[PDB]
Amino acid sequence: MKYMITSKGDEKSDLLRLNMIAGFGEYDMEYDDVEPEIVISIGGDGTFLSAFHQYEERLDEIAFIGIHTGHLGFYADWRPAEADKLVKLLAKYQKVSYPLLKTTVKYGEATYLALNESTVKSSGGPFVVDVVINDIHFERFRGDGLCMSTPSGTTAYNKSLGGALMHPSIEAMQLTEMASINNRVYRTIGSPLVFPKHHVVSLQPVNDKDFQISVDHLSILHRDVQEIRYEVSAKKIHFARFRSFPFWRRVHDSFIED
Amino acid sequence: MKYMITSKGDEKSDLLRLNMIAGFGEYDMEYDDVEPEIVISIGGDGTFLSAFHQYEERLDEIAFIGIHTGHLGFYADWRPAEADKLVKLLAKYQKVSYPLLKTTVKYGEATYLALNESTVKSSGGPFVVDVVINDIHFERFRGDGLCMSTPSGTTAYNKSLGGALMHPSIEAMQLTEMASINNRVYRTIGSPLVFPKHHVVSLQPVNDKDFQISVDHLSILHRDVQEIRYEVSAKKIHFARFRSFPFWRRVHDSFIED
Amino acid sequence: MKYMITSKGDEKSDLLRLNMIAGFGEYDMEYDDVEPEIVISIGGDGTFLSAFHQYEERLDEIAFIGIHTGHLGFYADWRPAEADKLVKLLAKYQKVSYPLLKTTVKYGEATYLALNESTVKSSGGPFVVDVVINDIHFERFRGDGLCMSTPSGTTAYNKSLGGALMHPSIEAMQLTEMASINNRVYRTIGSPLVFPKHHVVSLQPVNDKDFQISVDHLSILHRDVQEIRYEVSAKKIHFARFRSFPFWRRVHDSFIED
Amino acid sequence: MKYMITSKGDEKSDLLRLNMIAGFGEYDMEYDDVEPEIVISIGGDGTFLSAFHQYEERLDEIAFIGIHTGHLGFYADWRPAEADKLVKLLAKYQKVSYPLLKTTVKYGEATYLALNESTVKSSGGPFVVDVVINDIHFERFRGDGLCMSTPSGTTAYNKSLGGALMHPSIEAMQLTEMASINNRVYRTIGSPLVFPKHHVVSLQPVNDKDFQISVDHLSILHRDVQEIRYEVSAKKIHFARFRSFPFWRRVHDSFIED
Ligand SMILES: CCn1c(Br)nc2c(N)ncnc21
Ligand SMILES: CCn1c(Br)nc2c(N)ncnc21
Ligand SMILES: CCn1c(Br)nc2c(N)ncnc21
Ligand SMILES: CCn1c(Br)nc2c(N)ncnc21
Repeated sequence: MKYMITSKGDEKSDLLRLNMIAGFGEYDMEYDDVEPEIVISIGGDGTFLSAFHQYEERLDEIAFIGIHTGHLGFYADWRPAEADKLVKLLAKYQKVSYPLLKTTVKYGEATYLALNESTVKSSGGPFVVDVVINDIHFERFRGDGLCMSTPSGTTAYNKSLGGALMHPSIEAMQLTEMASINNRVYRTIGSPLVFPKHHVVSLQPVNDKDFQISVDHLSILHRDVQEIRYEVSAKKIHFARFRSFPFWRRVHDSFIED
Repeated sequence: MKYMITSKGDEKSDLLRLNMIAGFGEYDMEYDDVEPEIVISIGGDGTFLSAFHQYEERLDEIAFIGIHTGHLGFYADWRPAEADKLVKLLAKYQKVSYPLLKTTVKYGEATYLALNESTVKSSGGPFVVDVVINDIHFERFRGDGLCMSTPSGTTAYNKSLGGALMHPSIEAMQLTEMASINNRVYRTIGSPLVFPKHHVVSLQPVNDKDFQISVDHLSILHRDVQEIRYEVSAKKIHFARFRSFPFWRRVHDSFIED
Repeated sequence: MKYMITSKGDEKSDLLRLNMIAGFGEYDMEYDDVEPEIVISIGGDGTFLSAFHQYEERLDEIAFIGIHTGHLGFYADWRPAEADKLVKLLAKYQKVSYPLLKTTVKYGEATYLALNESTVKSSGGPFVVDVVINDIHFERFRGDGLCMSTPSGTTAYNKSLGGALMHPSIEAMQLTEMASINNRVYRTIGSPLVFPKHHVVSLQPVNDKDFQISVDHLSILHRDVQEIRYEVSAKKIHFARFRSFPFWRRVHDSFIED
Repeated sequence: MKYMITSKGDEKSDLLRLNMIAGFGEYDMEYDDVEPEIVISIGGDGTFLSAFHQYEERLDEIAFIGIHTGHLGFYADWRPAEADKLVKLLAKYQKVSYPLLKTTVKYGEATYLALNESTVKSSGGPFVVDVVINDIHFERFRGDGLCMSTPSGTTAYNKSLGGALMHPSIEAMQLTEMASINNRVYRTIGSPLVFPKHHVVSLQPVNDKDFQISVDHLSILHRDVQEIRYEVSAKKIHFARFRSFPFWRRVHDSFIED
């Protein structure tokens, strides 16, 4: 199996990476960061996110593993003390898959893939968009912005906005509001909305057409936008799992007590 | 086809029912409230809920239709002026199905079926339960109570508690909190939780073992409770649909503007 | 000075009480639980609440002190290890005062005093009341109920309902909602409301006239209610303070870290 | 009396302004936009905000009046059809005063006055600040940002963030959170905080020292910030009131029904 390892870049992670590389040398494993089948991230969830986006053109060929050298992460859910055991079993595991979010931006097309979420805010002044669900005008949103989250992304920005946590086996996306204006004149639903596969949520500008669009860590300013279109991606991220670490236990460990 | 019609019992609904019965007489339709295949509710969503629970032993044999003589309802989504057209097509439609919630209460077993939600509060004093997810202890909840909602139930009590609205094609259940106590000593997740099929959420008492349990409109006091167990039911409610009235449009009509 | 001491009634608190009584005997202090000028509560905030309500007819004559034998309390904010130092200075301190909430219930009048909050829920079925502010009809509330909190009460039930914490030097009361129904037909403000002195908030029934009314720990069923009237009381609770323990530090210690 | 009139600049407002100027000419009133004692705003609340900030150096010399040519505003609470009656009584009224918020920014000092609120967000990346209350370290906030609101400002951005509405007779300020991160590692209070006069809330950077600071409509990027300090201002805005239009009625008219 070809493999590669990204590191957070501090002393802890680089030395752990060099030790795992040395451990992999004692087996029949070839280090290749061009066409790896196994991508190991050492650091935190942000390190894992960058690893995912480095190889998002070969998602169907890769199994990801995360090692957290800091606190417990939702994607980096292996302890550094287990790195040797990881090297052992990695050289011959079952795969689990999580859904992803497709974002399409049109001008007068660019598509992005998100593992956590995709957000939209205004660049110049007030944020006003018409929210269209499966070609049906649903609401005119006025506020700070909107956030569309994957299932595994619900524990991240989605959670801080009041969204629900949903198990990653559910093929869905969740839309949450950012500081909406609600009075007798302006009306939004308020509640988070959970959409299934094949449902298309479209954002269409009213006045201003420039928007700051974020996809996970990446945040780009887009000008002369005609439409922002969300849907559950056809592609999935594949993890290499070696033990039972249930999602709800990861949620407990991160937010209740560990 | 055998059929029956329940009415809210006011003048508006009873007269509409008698007119539909007369209209059905002009076809080959036999009124039977014992083994109907078509159950028509005339009134509101509460009238529809009672109709559902009257015949929950024959859910697989029945297609439900709701007529709202008051405001627009989420289950009663036909206007009274369309009753004649309803009678026409009902005598020879496709069926749509929504998931349901199974509640199991154990003592020292009773099972219930919910179309909207099932809630738990304390009878004598403070409400404290341990929340167990797939045999994993998740949290110790202290507050007013908890609510487990079906997908179509998310627009009802679940919404008032801050839960997400989710499309009824998703086979899931959603747990929301009622006024939880959170300090350095007591910790709950806070966020709504969305569970897929085959996940089991179990509530287990800590001190008091008497609970007020509600299932849709029905609210019963239970004594010496050992466990409350939630899961997505294997059974579904079947609707008779004659036109496209999308769920998200029903949501818009009920909460944004109609 | 006359004094008295209430105890939570467990072994820890009773033995601490007997030791303080013995310590007070070594000074010129007379134990009197009929007309005390100093009321010492040993236990938790609930023990302090009962002490407050035991002597609410002589609030202007008494200075209260709380000792927490369990976790840090907002009213019982002395450690048991400081009981000897407390006895010393108590025998000759400055006084601080917190505002209180007056509740008036009318039938076809009973007045109550609250240190934390006063809540209203329905007894038989759905809760619907008209909210009147200084004789101006403000809203028709439909939901689980309402909560009116004192400033020091904002850290208690008010906090679990999403209310703001406000410093107890502000003579005000705060009204929060319990699971309100909001659609195109039914509309509430949603936000917590903070009222100054001399503002009167009145709740008036629409259909059902029986309500479960709570005042701190005390919860009574009232029948044939015509009006529930809230206002900031003219009376205040007086504390004996011996050191600087700021409210915001108590908030930090209870909810952030201690 | 000297007076001046600002206009939203559309056809409706300019023509109303010219008519009021003509009406004022029929009395002994001198138009002076340098040292006016009466400042009339015609348009919306944003027009009123600009009028307030045009003359914030002479707040003690001026009485403000707002006319809303669009929907009902919280500061512009006179209808255009009443402009003639306004001119009449304005030429010889009692004054009401609302508290204001003082913001002080320090580098390696600039002070601002807010009628609605003052917000802080990050410019480059993640927002992390230490919140200090009266020199006591209260929390380390991580999220999108923070908002400190005046009493009359509570109906504006503060409301969209979940803050409480408080009557403008209360001399206070309210701090609300923007999408805070809360887990076992990072902890914020969550609830809105209401501070009285003479309480000082200080924000102190942890890593990044560049912040986007907004004061009402005005939003400025500040670099190398050492401290952001909030307190209730000693100065107040004075309104000219001619009739009883209670704050809670304005709240009802804007959010419940008008
Ligand atoms: C700590 C930063 N972080 C990232 Br990056 N992704 C996530 C996630 N999915 N859940 C929680 N936290 C996350
Ligand atoms: C109006 C009462 N009501 C009932 Br009953 N069920 C529902 C529901 N599913 N969504 C919204 N509202 C409901
Ligand atoms: C722990 C129970 N409790 C009582 Br009783 N009063 C309060 C209060 N004011 N703030 C927080 N918690 C309280
Ligand atoms: C409509 C814009 N707006 C402005 Br500007 N100030 C306020 C305010 N205080 N309350 C509500 N809304 C406001």
